[PDB]
Amino acid sequence: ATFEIVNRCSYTVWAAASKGDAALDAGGRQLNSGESWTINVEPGTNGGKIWARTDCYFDDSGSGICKTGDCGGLLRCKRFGRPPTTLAEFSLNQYGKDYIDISNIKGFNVPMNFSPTTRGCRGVRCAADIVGQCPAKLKAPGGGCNDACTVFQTSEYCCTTGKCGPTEYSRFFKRLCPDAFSYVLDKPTTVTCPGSSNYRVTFCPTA
Ligand code: NA
Repeated sequence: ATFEIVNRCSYTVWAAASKGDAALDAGGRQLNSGESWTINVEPGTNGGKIWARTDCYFDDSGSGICKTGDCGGLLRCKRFGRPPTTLAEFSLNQYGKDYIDISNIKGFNVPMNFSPTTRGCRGVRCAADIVGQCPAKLKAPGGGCNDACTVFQTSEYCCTTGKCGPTEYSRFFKRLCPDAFSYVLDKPTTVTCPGSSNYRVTFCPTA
């Protein structure tokens, strides 16, 4: 599948793409405002994620730090990033279908639209000012709005026992972005698309 990753934000982001134990395509790239990066993701990929990183510094070997979304200090991410990160999530060619969603389970840093560029299903978006409205206890100094599991490490927020309900903190993310997952057991906002669809991820879609 092809994913076009577009930075419509007025600031530079460092896109990242991983399936947790490996990079997708090159795994990461700087996107200045307006830039687009096209990657190719192997069919059948399960559990892929794309996210933005902010305020990064890399040396000539691709090593450094980012204030949000850092993936072990690498420009080309092999691993998932440190919260807070708005996440585009996807599993491709799963019994004939692709499954996409946006998640706030690991917090929010940059607004996002995740839409097919081929026929057959709708896109999803989380474009509210979550960072501006973020509850005080969830604000991340580097930027961004952490999820409650990251901040408080309780069984209820992290849904460790497989039972857990919505919380004051999950409801905040859900109020502002009802089409994104707000906690692990949220009612699914996954979209089913035809297998082998192509997609566009746009950071700051309403910019
Ligand atoms: Na998230």
